[PDB]
Amino acid sequence: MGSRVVILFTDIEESTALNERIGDRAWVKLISSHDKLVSDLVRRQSGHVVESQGDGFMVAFARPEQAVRCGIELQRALRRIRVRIGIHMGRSVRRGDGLFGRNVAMAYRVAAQAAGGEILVSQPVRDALSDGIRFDDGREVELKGFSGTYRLFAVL
Amino acid sequence: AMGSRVVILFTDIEESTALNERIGDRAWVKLISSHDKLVSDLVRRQSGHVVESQGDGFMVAFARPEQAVRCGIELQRALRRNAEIRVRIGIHMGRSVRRGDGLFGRNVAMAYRVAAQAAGGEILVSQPVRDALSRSDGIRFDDGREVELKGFSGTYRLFAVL
Ligand SMILES: Nc1nc2c(ncn2[C@@H]2O[C@H](COP(=O)(O)OP(=O)(O)OP(=O)(O)O)[C@@H](O)[C@H]2O)c(=O)[nH]1
Ligand SMILES: Nc1nc2c(ncn2[C@@H]2O[C@H](COP(=O)(O)OP(=O)(O)OP(=O)(O)O)[C@@H](O)[C@H]2O)c(=O)[nH]1
Ligand SMILES: [Ca+2]
Ligand SMILES: [Ca+2]
Repeated sequence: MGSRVVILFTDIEESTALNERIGDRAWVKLISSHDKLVSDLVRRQSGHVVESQGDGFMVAFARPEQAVRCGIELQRALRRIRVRIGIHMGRSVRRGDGLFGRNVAMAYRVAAQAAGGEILVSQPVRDALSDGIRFDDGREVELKGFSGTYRLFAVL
Repeated sequence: AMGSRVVILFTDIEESTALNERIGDRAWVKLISSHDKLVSDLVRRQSGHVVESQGDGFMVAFARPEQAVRCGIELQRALRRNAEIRVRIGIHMGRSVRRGDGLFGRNVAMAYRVAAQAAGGEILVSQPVRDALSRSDGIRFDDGREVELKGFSGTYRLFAVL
């Protein structure tokens, strides 16, 4: 239920191991920096950071091309830690300043399937972008909490 | 040293995604709204603070470990009376850093992993929490079990509240 929204999750790979290695002082510095970078890039594509998960973010966009372009630019900027990015779209409930519903959970699982450095999108996102964006042929996976399988597409 | 000492409690609903898929978004939103208010109310009764939400769970801060455990116990009692959702609870203490409306640092991450280890319906606490509550006349623990926690080297003994 709810309004249609594109949901993007970012997540740092193995952030606990990282925190343990470099220590809390360096980690807070790092994540503050990362937060500012992500916020900047999200805003450039007219997105809004909805919520923090500590070593990652939940971001809302009106259009799928905005989300994917944001993901592309974030990976580019990081190459200048490894981050996984997943993107899904569908109706979700935007209540208080949070997002809820099965399509939020699905975006979350799509991000969880992504490798560090990868941008993964669900089939609805892929099908909506058939403007400067190329995809692989997809991979079929089971997603925790959902029945059956889903084809997820990596951005090239 | 960086950070203020705090007791961190995480709650998490077991298999919330599958639950959401069963009951639908409308009923889910109503359910988690009710859950949010239940947790918030019980937390404030033990002088705690809900720091942040993880959708189907919360990060909560307490000054004292007795407060966190009493809260956990009361929450499980409330959830039993209500019953269907099962909530896992994990508690750890140490210094952590506040940034915005969230807590950061290895001891937050540790609390998170202690919670992840807990079964639905269970309260697990780390060894420092158990040790801090040795003298308590009301709080009782089991003998503990050794685990390894993602992101951390070595092993850690975790204790269930009885
Ligand atoms: N501030 C804040 N931190 C959170 C929240 N939810 C989770 N965390 C933190 O997120 C971290 C755990 O993230 P994970 O991604 O599971 O851990 P990881 O070590 O990165 O492992 P992988 O991503 O699986 O490689 C812990 O530090 C948690 O304390 C939140 O809502 N707010
Ligand atoms: N609103 C909100 N939701 C979050 C946040 N972090 C994670 N989530 C949600 O948390 C849910 C996934 O939680 P999990 O505990 O991994 O899923 P689960 O199905 O309960 O699985 P188990 O706990 O392993 O049994 C998804 O619905 C995510 O969208 C957050 O910061 N804010
Ligand atoms: Ca991570
Ligand atoms: Ca859960």
